[PDB]
Amino acid sequence: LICVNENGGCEQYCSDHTGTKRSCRCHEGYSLLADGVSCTPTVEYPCGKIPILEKR
Amino acid sequence: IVGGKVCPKGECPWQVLLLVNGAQLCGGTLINTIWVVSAAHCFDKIKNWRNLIAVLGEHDLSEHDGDEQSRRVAQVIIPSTYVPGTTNHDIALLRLHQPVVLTDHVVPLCLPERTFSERTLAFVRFSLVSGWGQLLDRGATALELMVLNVPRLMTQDCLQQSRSPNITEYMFCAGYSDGSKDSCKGDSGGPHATHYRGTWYLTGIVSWGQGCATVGHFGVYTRVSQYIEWLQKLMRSEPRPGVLLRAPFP
Ligand SMILES: Nc1ccc2c(N)nccc2c1
Ligand SMILES: [Ca+2]
Ligand SMILES: [Cl-]
Ligand SMILES: [Cl-]
Ligand SMILES: [Cl-]
Repeated sequence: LICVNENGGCEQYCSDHTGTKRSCRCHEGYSLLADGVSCTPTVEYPCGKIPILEKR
Repeated sequence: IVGGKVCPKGECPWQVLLLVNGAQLCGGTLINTIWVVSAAHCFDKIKNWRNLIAVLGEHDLSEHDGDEQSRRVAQVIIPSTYVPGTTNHDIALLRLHQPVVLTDHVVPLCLPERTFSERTLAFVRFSLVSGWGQLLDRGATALELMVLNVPRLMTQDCLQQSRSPNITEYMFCAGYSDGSKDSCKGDSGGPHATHYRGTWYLTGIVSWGQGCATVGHFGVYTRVSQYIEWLQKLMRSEPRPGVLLRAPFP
């Protein structure tokens, strides 16, 4: 996969690698799940998320 | 903000209000607990650099509800390429004297990676712009934080549809040409915020335009993707004496 189309399937950041290799990454306050694309909050107040709505 | 709506309290939690001797100066965007992004032109006429305040968790300026957090601005960092009184390179990075405490009402916006911003975020059509600026051209400013959804234009289409300064590669147009909807004087320095897969990112800074909501014209925003590395490097740097710092760009 390539980071320029569909974000390489990544939820957040994407790095191309020599080969058909691609690495997704997550912003500080998040961790990458085993699917290798999704990012999940590791802290109470991660960037870019709105707590009143995340609560609902 | 012209032709938008009140941002419900807590839903624009990265919005900053900048004050100079208690008076409204400009907006900004919190990107972590000590750093705020704003517009370089906000500081063109600062006389006493020591009386700059950033307020987080602000919503209704007529009252105090206890969610607000104010901090002295310890540093204003402006790229070397910015010329006061002009429009290009309209970005400032502010260091707060003390971190804000993250809460339901105070949360940073994510500063994206450059590649992700260029390759993915730049093609998200709509993005939110916010501030306590003028609600009308030649009008009074907002007491309640306002927000507006605006669509982004490729620069060629902006120029084609605009009926000025150049739109440089350090800028982009967003909004409407019919005079209904715009960011305005007072909103300068505030966030242009882009949603992707459940998370919001900083893509723009409220910068300039012809009057507010002027027919045949679009709002113009600093293209933040050009500044990611410049910002990240400054965030790893030690503070320097004196508030204003001009730093080499690139
Ligand atoms: N000082 C400013 C800042 C932003 C503006 C905008 N986005 N549209 C129209 C006028 C404006 C004036
Ligand atoms: Ca208040
Ligand atoms: Cl958590
Ligand atoms: Cl250093
Ligand atoms: Cl000083």
